Amino acid sequence: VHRLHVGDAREVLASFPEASVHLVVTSPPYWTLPGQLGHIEDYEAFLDELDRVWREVFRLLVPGGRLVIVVGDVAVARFGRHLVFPLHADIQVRCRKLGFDNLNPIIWHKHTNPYEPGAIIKTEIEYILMQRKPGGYRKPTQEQREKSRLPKEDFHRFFRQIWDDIPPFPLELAERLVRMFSFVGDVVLDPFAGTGTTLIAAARWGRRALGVELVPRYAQLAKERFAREVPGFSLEVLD
Amino acid sequence: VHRLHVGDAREVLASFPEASVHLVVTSPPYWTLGHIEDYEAFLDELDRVWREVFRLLVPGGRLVIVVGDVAVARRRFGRHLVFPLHADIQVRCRKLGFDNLNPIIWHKHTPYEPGAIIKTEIEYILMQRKPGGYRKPTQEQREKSRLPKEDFHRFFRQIWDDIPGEAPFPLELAERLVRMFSFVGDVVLDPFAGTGTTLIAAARWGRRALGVELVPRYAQLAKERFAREVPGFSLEVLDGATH
Ligand SMILES: C[S@@+](CC[C@H](N)C(=O)[O-])C[C@H]1O[C@@H](n2cnc3c(N)ncnc32)[C@H](O)[C@@H]1O
Ligand SMILES: C[S@@+](CC[C@H](N)C(=O)[O-])C[C@H]1O[C@@H](n2cnc3c(N)ncnc32)[C@H](O)[C@@H]1O
Repeated sequence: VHRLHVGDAREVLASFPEASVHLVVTSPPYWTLPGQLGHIEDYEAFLDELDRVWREVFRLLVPGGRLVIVVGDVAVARFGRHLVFPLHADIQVRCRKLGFDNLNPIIWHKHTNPYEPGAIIKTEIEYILMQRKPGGYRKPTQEQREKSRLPKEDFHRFFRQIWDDIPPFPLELAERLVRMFSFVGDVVLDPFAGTGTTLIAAARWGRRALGVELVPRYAQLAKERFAREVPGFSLEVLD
Repeated sequence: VHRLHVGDAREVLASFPEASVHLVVTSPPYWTLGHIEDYEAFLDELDRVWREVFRLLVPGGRLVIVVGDVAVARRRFGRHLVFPLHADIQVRCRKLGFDNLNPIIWHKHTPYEPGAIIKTEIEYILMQRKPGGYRKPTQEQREKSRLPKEDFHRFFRQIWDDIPGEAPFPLELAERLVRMFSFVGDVVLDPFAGTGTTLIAAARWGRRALGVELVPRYAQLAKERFAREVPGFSLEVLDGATH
């Protein structure tokens, strides 16, 4: 049963049983801002709220489970002084505190492209962070393994540090992560469901979708979007 | 005058006057391994160097750090993992006052079931700018530092995949950074000079070279390599001798 719960991710995840989730693929909610350190204070207050969700994720994740976070660093130019908040970096260092093992991230190259020194380089990438729960991975059955095997060409395209062939993140981006880090039958959660990209990706490949979304309006849009992308199946929404 | 001081980055940099450096390009020393402590402690050591850099840097100048995350998989415990060195350095530089800028990704290295490990292909080129106002170069500095259109668009992009790996970094990557973030005549600093790639890169492009290197044997290799790759000029190595 593909589920999507409406409510605060921190509260909802709190009502789920430990080690019942195999994979988390998600994108942290949008964060936007006279003023000295007032900005970084709100910034670190944001991180404090994300940490609460990551902490719950570390609980409901099975050992060997993984938390995948797709994040771009928040830039702010004309304090008109150009400044970039290193979100991906902060999230990485903070997850170590929650007990996650950090793995190499995959660089999502989203945007491909007075000539004097000092020019600002435009943002072209988002980071796909990988945080693993240690302890000793579970073992999928022979059938699960066989049905989750990736064709050679897809394997070599997916498992590389930089993805430059995928211009809310795209379904194809989510389908890759679901296929790379879970097996058919596994539960794939997204604490910040949005329009349900991850749920659609998970459901589409024989995994069980489990999501949480704050705004009830978006929850409904996802169910409809879900019913279109997942022919025959439906997205159960509750509060 | 291009100089290389043989000594400890923390102590040696402490003696230089504030706001006397325009650009710092460097690669922190090799990190080798409870273990998080050895790690957090190494980070603490590095911070003592960044602190001096922030003071030594003129407003608007920057600290460029090329680091690859240290993967020590299947080693200690019974699992693979990676120390996010680049991420830890980025967070810690903010606490020191630096303005974080977007990093450049150096694409160094260009079953079939779920869970496979992805091998390291990249290194990070961290950019930490010291706030304090824009920069102020002469007209001749602008005319002589101005980059041709083709080069500008080849350098000012977030991913570099045209510079093959293998001295944590090539002369081409250093020379590229020097042309992008300093002006002819400025002072370029590398507190961890090693064989002096940064020093050489600065000199070949009309910038004043400055550096620190703990190992005299490396500094000497630096002096000789410099002289080899910097015709007409020599690298002055200062032990600090007297008498
Ligand atoms: C980056 S978006 C998710 C996008 C995903 N790629 C998709 O296609 O849906 C983050 C979501 O978190 C929601 N949000 C913000 N604060 C929340 C909270 N405390 N609990 C749950 N959702 C929250 C926002 O409404 C938003 O839809
Ligand atoms: C990654 S290497 C720099 C290599 C450089 N890219 C080159 O072309 O040789 C770091 C350097 O820092 C030096 N080092 C380590 N600890 C130091 C310290 N406390 N003070 C000064 N140098 C130190 C090491 O001897 C080493 O050569």
